[PDB]
Amino acid sequence: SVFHVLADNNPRNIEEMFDALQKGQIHFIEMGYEPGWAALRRLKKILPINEGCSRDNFKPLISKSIEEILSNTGKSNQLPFPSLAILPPIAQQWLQLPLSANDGAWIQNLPKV
Amino acid sequence: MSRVLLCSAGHSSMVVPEAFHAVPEGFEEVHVFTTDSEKFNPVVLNDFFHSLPNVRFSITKCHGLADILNERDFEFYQEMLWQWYLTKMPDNELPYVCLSGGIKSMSASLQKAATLFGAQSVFHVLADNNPRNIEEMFDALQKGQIHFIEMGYEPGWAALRRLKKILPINEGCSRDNFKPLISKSIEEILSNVKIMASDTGKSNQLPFPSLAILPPIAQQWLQLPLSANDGAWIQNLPKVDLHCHLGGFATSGSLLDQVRGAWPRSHKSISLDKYMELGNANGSKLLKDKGCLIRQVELLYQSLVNDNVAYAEIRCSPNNYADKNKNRSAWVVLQDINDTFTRLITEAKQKNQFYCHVNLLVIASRKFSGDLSDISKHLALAITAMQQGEGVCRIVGVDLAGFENKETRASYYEHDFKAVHRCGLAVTAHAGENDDPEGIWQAVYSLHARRLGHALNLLEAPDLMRTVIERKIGVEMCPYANYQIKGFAPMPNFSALYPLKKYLEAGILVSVNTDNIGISGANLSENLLILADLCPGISRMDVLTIIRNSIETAFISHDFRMELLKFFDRKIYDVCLISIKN
Amino acid sequence: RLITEAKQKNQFYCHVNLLVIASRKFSGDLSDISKHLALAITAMQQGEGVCRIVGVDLAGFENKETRASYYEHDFKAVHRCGLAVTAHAGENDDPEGIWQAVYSLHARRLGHALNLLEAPDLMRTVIERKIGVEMCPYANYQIKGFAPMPNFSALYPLKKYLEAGILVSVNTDNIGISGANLSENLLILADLCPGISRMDVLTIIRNSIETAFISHDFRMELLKFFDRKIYDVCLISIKN
Amino acid sequence: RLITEAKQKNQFYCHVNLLVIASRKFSGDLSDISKHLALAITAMQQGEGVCRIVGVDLAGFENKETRASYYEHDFKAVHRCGLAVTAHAGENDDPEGIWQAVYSLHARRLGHALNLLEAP
Ligand SMILES: Nc1ncnc2c1ncn2[C@@H]1O[C@H](COP(=O)(O)OP(=O)(O)OP(=O)(O)O)[C@@H](O)[C@H]1O
Ligand SMILES: [Mg+2]
Ligand SMILES: [Mg+2]
Repeated sequence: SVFHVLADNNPRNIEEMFDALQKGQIHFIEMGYEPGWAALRRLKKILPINEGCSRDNFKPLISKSIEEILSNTGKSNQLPFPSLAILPPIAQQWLQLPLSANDGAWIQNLPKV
Repeated sequence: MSRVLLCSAGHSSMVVPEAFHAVPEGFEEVHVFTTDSEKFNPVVLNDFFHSLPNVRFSITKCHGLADILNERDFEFYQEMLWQWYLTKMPDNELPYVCLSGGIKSMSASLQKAATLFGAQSVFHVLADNNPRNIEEMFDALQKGQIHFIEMGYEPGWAALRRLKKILPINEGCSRDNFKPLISKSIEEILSNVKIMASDTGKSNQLPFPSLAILPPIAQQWLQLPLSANDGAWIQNLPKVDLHCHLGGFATSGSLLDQVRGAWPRSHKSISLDKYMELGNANGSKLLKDKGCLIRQVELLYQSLVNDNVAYAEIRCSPNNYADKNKNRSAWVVLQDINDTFTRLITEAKQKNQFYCHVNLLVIASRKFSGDLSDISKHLALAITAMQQGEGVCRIVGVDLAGFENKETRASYYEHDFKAVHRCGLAVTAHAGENDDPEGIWQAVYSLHARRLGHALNLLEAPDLMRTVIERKIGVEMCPYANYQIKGFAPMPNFSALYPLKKYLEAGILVSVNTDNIGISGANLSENLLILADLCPGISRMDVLTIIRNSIETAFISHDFRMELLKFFDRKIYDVCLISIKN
Repeated sequence: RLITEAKQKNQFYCHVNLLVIASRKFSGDLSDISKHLALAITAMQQGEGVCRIVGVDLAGFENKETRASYYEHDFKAVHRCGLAVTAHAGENDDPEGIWQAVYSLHARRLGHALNLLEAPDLMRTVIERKIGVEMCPYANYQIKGFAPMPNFSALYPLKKYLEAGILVSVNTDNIGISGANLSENLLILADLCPGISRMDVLTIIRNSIETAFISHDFRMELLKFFDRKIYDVCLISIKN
Repeated sequence: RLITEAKQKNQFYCHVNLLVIASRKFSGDLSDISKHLALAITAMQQGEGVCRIVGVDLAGFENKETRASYYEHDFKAVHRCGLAVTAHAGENDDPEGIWQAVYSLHARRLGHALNLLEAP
């Protein structure tokens, strides 16, 4: 859940915002539950803690995927398996990317005929 | 190209010119969303944009909300901002947007809108001195103090962006009688994703005609059996008519009267001779002249466009319309038909309006009495006609219609049909009235009929059913035609059950066709309607699968089939979204 | 027995069916072809079972002595009974033979058919009738040669086959001899056909489902299961 | 137009009719034979006019690999419709292909056939 906290007087001291919440001045604003993408976290396995690092080893892993989202008819409505429409857009454009050798894991997990 | 710009500004308004000058290439349309607070100063932006009249500009005001203070204020602001974003979006382009203006809540809501509906490039603007006048910001950008930050690139949900068709009929979202339909959109997407990810039995699949993003209430409505009151929805639904005869349109009425100048729900069985005589006022005796034929073509195309039919295949007899006395050969008649259809299609398409692509099928008329060379002449004419190449409207198939009795089965001219099969031309058979399973069998396997006509009695031949289902050859099942001629349940004296339901369960690619609109008096919409009482327990999902079978069975190239599938998917999604709310 | 014992424990089981190969001039007299067809139809006539006999196969050496336009009369009965035929009309076979296989044998599939790009009419009818074209990437690459093969100029035509609209399916032929199962067979497409997309691979799987000889209900269940599994795998794929 | 112009002035005019050559095209996407036959049939079916299409001709690549004993089944429509058939064969072919052309395609003319003297 992602949300926002708004205060009419913007309290500074803790007792002030405490008194504000006693009456109810602080309101709560959220735009709804965000499923995100069901599976993206193996970035933290493949990328270690990297406590010692700087701007030199900047990882643009997803940005080129984001760049190729729309920069690149058959590929548009060749969509099989109608439930792929429910699939979130980032992985859809990921599918729109060209095949690569490093997709062996997905190929093996892929149900085939 | 319309590089539309959307922004929101709070106490500071000069950021929008900064956004415009952030890209030196220059935008074309800029719109700003702002509340009705008195702290705004629109005059500076108004006079700045008046200095470049070539760039469109507009201001929209969110009435009634001076500032966001409680939950209702924020939800109303979010709904209004979403409505404005989705109403000012380019028709066929993702717009730009800058988030710098406005307070944090507007910024977050705008970014949420950009994520949901897509944007070419979301970006920011950074001012070192935070100017208040055009001159100071101009000096800053000349020096280099201007700073633009870009972080995102969002495609958005195409299904969400295809929702702007429901915007009207709301008067402008007045707080007294406002329903936040964009919140309905967000609950639809959230519910769909959550249901898909929280189950497997539901998450199997279901809709093969492709959609799967409708609200769950819409899917439940679709799964329910169709009633007789879905006429408006189904008329709004685009259809396909793969079997329609040109010569049986203006068989009676004012249409016949006006083409000469230049029922329809029966409950008694009618013989084929009476059905043919019903259209005796038109065709061979009338359409010999050019004017009547042209009027017939234009009237038929107008009716097809009126019925929202997006594609159709027309069977016409060029030899029956020829007139050697007036130097009107059959080839000339066919050329005239093709030319007028092409002209109508181009006229409809050039105005960017819905149009009905139409292809002709040359019917190899059955005579079996005299001048048996007429079949070979028809085949040669069809081959030469398809060899034209150019033209949006063309020849794609040959119809083996006529008296489908044993005297004219498919074991007669297969060696002749070798010629038509060689040139890559489709063949449509007709073996549906008073025929044996053997006849259907070698019509499928010797004539190589890529599509089959009628064949209502496949139920009693399981081997024939396996052959037709396995080979994926279609069936031209005509509801009203057999209703008038044969008749089925629940009409009196007609206790027979229509095999359309069982055909759908088996998996036969059944396509519902109108046959002759003029003679039957009922169009394709009524043809689909009659299934409500003809086949009890029929649901709208089966109607959508019928449309999918029709589009999947037609003799079209792969690319054209792809385009038609795209258009049909988009239109079906839009019409379902429109109809579910009302 | 294997399928039933795998399904009883509720695990992942590979439903499998058999194809009866009817070779040409492989053992001597050609009456062996009639014997093979009779055996295949009698076997399919079992009625009840799980792993059934979908149809027959037609395989030969190269051409001429193994042409596909010799045994139509023999094939009449077996093809009438309700089986299916997958003629090996390809691998340096002239387009006329492929035409005979499609239009006289009523073959629902064509083996390899690599050189189909030089017969525009044969192409047109193949796409117009959605005749499956089984292709083995590794096997054809090894026995014919395609770019980036050293000292080779020709390139694999799979990308153009998919763009045209042929119901192409990717297979393995002989796993042991070629030394590659389906996974690496599909993987090699990246360096065999450049520019191939992932949605194209999914459409290849869809076409493989489409051209298989199965009943309508079994096809529907297979499609539902495949779609759900495909959604799960692409959900957990962008993880890496 | 040329014939009518010559005839209007009452000069000497050469009546001209066209023969639709059905090129052999040894493989040549052999559907062109059916295309030519259909074109000739419909051209004759056009009917009205002074100059007219009278028949078809098959020739080209006269070697035995393209003899006249192949397309004897395609020539049923052209021959029932009303056209006339010509078969060029005999310059260096066997004395049996001529018999096939005469008694199968019903050819009313024999192109060349310079070796007829050796088959009484
Ligand atoms: N193959 C086609 N068949 C029919 N119409 C087509 C086809 N291709 C494009 N069109 C037309 O392209 C136009 C695109 O319209 P658009 O995407 O802007 O939706 P709209 O104008 O809001 O509503 P509508 O689709 O009814 O026009 C459609 O009107 C459609 O009639
Ligand atoms: Mg009809
Ligand atoms: Mg093999």
